[PDB]
Amino acid sequence: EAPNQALLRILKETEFKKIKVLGSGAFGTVYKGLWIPEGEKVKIPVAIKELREATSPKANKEILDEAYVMASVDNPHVCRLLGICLTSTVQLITQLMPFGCLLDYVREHKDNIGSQYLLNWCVQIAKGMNYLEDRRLVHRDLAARNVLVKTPQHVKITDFGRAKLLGAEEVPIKWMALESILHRIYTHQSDVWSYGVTVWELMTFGSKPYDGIPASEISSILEKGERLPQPPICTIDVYMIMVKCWMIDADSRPKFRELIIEFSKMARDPQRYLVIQGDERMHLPEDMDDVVDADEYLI
Ligand SMILES: *CCC(=O)Nc1ccc(CN(C(=O)Nc2c(Cl)c(OC)cc(OC)c2Cl)c2cc(Nc3ccc(N4CCN(C)CC4)cc3)ncn2)cc1
Repeated sequence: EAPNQALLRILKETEFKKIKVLGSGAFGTVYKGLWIPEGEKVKIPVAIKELREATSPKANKEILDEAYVMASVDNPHVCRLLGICLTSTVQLITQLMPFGCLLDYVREHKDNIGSQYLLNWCVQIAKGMNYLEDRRLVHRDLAARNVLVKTPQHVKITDFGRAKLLGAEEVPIKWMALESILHRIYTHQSDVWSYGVTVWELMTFGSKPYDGIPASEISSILEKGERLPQPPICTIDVYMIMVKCWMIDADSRPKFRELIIEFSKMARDPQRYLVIQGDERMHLPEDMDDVVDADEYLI
């Protein structure tokens, strides 16, 4: 019933300079790059995604209707759209997240990740999801891979390719609630499950969930009542929370609002809840003169 008032911005190819490739695909390629508004006299670090010059007519809509979604969100913990460019290929411009994949990050720095950092991440992702909740929105594919590191302190949620309005009608599996796997049913509560799994990924420094098992069986497994194991670093209090997420009755599952709160609690005495060897001996980090961050651009 509410009207989507989101502004969608068109940019000119001359306002942005592609610098280097971050990802490549049959679908297209994504560039680390910069964008300079014509008036603005500010440089903004962007990720530019450009569909391959050959364009699939079905394919093109595919990305627009993603940009439609991104455009509709404004949040600290949600990767916002900067704009799009109607070049012969259509180019999509979002905010650059320099450290990239959270999944990768924790794999690359498993030795260096503070207990506090993880708890911080957990919250932040909960703040993210509780926002998508508020905006009546269901991510439908939450995973460690789909969270992006702007800076170690800050992460933002991403890849709402599958996002749908709650109750709307129209496969990781491992991250997907049981309700979903049998019934293709999705809810915020369904997302809470995939949140649980996400936390597990982090608390195991980026380990594969259910490693070994073909995704086929999982459905049965969960009926039996089995879930993932408690990670080594995890106190029962943290694990206990993850488990709550994995209940079959989704009304028993916690609310992203609650999770924010509970991890926020634990955020304050990190070492009370995560045991990491040498916790307090760990720390994580051409002409960038006029450069500014997107989060700092709000016309
Ligand atoms: C670990 C899995 C992974 O790398 N996922 C992943 C990698 C790279 C990108 C590129 N980015 C991106 O696609 N953003 C983006 C865009 Cl452009 C659109 O347009 C539709 C939509 C959505 O959401 C659907 C998203 Cl997320 C991207 C990346 C970054 N930062 C970034 C920096 C570096 C790296 N990187 C990869 C790993 N090597 C080792 C180091 C460099 C990755 C990402 N910021 C903004 N967009 C997307 C997803």
